[PDB]
Amino acid sequence: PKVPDDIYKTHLENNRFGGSGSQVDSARMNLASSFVNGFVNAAFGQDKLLTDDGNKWLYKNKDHGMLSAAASLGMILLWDVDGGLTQIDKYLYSSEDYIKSGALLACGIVNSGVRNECDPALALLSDYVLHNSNTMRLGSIFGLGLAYAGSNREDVLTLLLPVMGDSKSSMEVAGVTALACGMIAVGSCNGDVTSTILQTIMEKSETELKDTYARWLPLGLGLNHLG
Amino acid sequence: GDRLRQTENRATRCKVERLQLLLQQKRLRRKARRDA
Repeated sequence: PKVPDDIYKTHLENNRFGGSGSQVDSARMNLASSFVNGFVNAAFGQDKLLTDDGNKWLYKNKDHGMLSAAASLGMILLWDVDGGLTQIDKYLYSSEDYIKSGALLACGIVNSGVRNECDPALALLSDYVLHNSNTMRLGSIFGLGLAYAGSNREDVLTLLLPVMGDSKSSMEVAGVTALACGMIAVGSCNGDVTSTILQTIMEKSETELKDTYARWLPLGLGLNHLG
Repeated sequence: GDRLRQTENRATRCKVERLQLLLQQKRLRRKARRDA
């Protein structure tokens, strides 16, 4: 395994400010480190940061950084559905909604790109699709979308579609559900998906559409109709 | 709140255990087929 420091190679650079240097956002830099570790160790299954003691590294981050860092574990365990759960279970039951959402997304990522008859992604992420916590909704929706991208699974699509129209769904959750549906139905021209997205777009007001998160609905339609 | 979270945790535990069992069965079946 390669830790982020190996990639960074700070000692080579001229350490002009090795002492009281610029005070950068430590939480943001920890998030960057988590992303870098995930990318560098992707698909290998071993990692020198989360595997040895993952709770310390996770709690080193702040707020959503915990969600991203937790998902990094699934990124690392990519294509290892069998081994993904036995490692992500520890974080699947956590006192932090961010960590639990990250574990959901990690399971989705782990299942992404491979297909089993056990449908682990559905089995695990169908529970939190409509949960009252928007963060967990986001994690589960994105995990399911990544796990079943390009599959055109009617069961998953019918599970996901009501989320867009559900009342207690922020614009973020609506856009993420549109993205997930587009990924699941890419190159399918699904009547259900297109009708749902069009209805959702029409239902909202000008002030709500001024939000940037709303840009993910036209993206969902385009992904559905790609090519 | 807390009760709902505990119930969700129990449900996820049960689902994970069932999943690991099914995956172990699938792995051993694949190994048996490959040996055959």
